[PDB]
Amino acid sequence: VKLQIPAGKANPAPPVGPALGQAGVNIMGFCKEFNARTADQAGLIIPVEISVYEDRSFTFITKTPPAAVLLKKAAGIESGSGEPNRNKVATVKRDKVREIAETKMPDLNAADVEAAMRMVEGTARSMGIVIE
Amino acid sequence: NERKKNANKIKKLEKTLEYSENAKEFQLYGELLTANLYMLKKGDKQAEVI
Repeated sequence: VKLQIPAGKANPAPPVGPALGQAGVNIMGFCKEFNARTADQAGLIIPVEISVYEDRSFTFITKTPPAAVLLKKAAGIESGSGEPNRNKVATVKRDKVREIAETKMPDLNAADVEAAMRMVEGTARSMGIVIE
Repeated sequence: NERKKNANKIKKLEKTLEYSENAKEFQLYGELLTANLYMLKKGDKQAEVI
């Protein structure tokens, strides 16, 4: 199961209390496991994949935050472009592309820096942002 | 007229307005059942809630 939670928050029941209440875990127990491991900013957003074995042997990998989050913090948007290719509501740098690479080249999913950038910019145009 | 007229009709709007909300009650509980979507029967009235 994929979760998407801030590094400092815990016990948001309605997100995962379903998602692993059929799995049946301590809501605050596992969310404070999460905060203990990612003892970092609340209000942040970590994607985190939980893998559960048949006997309920749960583990998980926390991962780098979304570029959506990083560039909401950069440009100052809440929603993306209401109409990308018609409205550009946010702007970043090539330097920001490299910052986000160096941030997330572990999580990035093309072996080259330039193909990593191709995918990153596929996402940048997904969310409708221009470059500086 | 039009002044007092619509002043009256619009305080009247507000008067009629204040009564009913009837939304977030049962909204939050629909969220609760979505959360506790594994202890339910189709054939109950009551719930148990946090």
